[PDB]
This record gives sequence, structure tokens and C-alpha cells, in this order.
Amino acid sequence: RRHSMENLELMKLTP
Amino acid sequence: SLYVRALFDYDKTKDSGLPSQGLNFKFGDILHVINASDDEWWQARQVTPDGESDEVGVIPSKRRVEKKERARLKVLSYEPVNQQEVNYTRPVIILGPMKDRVNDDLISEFPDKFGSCVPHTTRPKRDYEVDGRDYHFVTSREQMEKDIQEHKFIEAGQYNNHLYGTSVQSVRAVAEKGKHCILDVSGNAIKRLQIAQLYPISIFIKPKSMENIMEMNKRLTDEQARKTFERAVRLEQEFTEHFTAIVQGDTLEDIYNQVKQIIEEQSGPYIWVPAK
Repeated sequence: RRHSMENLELMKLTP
Repeated sequence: SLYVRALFDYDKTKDSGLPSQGLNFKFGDILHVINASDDEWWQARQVTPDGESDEVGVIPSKRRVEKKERARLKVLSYEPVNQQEVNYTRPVIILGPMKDRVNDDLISEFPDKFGSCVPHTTRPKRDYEVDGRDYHFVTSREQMEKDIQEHKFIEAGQYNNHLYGTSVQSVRAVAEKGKHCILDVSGNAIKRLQIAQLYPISIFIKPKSMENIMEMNKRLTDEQARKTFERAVRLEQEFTEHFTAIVQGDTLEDIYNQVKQIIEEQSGPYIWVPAK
């Protein structure tokens, strides 16, 4: 671990 | 007085038209500006983590540096800095090729000075997982989302239609326990941490070439080396202003040693931060 964090599709965030 | 972080590299030999013996520096360097008078050149001294150099040299003014940079394209010069006291151990963000190896080595080699925060996920907790250990398990996607919009997370993403995020509180938790929190995140998390009054030590590993990449990792193909180098270029173009340092080496060992030193040099109770 942590595998799931190793591969993630990131999301844009608000300013 | 005026203290500045250099956002670019300066070579005396490369610049013509210098009024006095220049002072050449590297990105990330802190410079003490003795006299800013001339609208062209400045008089400054280098500020080392140890001393302050006894010496003087000429650096181009913010104004001069920018006209030159702006003249090309169809702007990074100097970032004013203040010395600030911190009650926490600064998070560490390594970026660029090899960063994952560098992350693994710090945690392995120095378990006392380094660690990882507990991330949040909306993935349902498995029977064998303990909330607070593996993840902070969020039972509401609605809540998780409201947290994201409210900037509770410095980074968030999706895996198998599950929400994941890296909390500020979670990072501040390791920071206050006396460890550098090693973060695997993008350049965007840097500003958020700064906004959060947790100033990360952000180090970018800059490949000298595709060959440089292939030499440190011998198992990469041409396609991979090409891709790896190309994403490091855009990473550098996007986030450069937000790096505390940039490192290059011919070997991983060389890179690693530098990051260890920089972290050391940046880990004191007093640090240079943007003046704002």
C-alpha cells in the first residue's frame, strides 16, 4: 500500500 | 532590507554589458540586494544556509530580466522573500523522473525523519482495514465533494469510481509529529500547501537529456525515455515558480545526495517564504 493512491485520475480544483 | 529568491539561472560569462564584476547564481538561490538604484543592474550578495557570502556582484534588475525574456515569444525573475519562523516540520514534494525512487529511499533510509499522511477515500472500508490507519474512510460522496469544493484537500482524484483526496489536516498531522511528510502529488498541491501556511520543500529533478534518463534507468525503452523527458519539460514550464529547488545529476546517487542536503538546508525553524 497504498496502491490506489499510486494510480489516480486527478481532478482539477477550484482556485 | 530586500531579500530575493532567484527564479532563473544567471551566468556572468554569458552576459555582455556588465558595469561591474557580476554575481552568477542558480535557481532557488537567495540573494540579499544591497542597492537597488540603477534601473538596469543591481548589487547583491548570496545568502547561504550557513553564512552570508562576503562578496558583491551585479545582477540584472527585475525590469531588465523581464524585457529580455518577453522579447522572445510571439515572466520569472526574482521572488521577494521574508524569513519566517515555523512550528512544524515542512512537507516534502519531489517531482520529475526518479521521484518515486527518491521518495522510497527517504522513507526507508530515514524512518524517523520521514512519513506518509493518511489519505481520504469514499471507497467502502474493507473488513480488515482500520479507519484512521489505511484511509480516512468517507461514507458520503456528497460530503467528500463538499470537502473538495471547500479546499479541504490539496489534491483529489478518482480510482474505480471512488473518490480519493489528500487532506491538509492529514498532512499537518505528520508535520506536527516532527516528520517531513513525503507527498506524491502534482505541482498544483504546492500552492495549496503554501496557502495553508504549510510550506513544502519542493524539489524538481530536471533530466539533462533523454540519455540522462535512460542512464539512470536502464530498463526504459526509447518511447518511455522520450515520454518521461517530455512530461518533465511541461512540468517545469507549468510549476517552476513554485519550486524551492531544481536538481540535476548524471546518476541517481548524485541526485539523491542533493535532495538530502537541500531538505537539510531547508528544514530549519526559520525559512524563506514569499513576501505577501
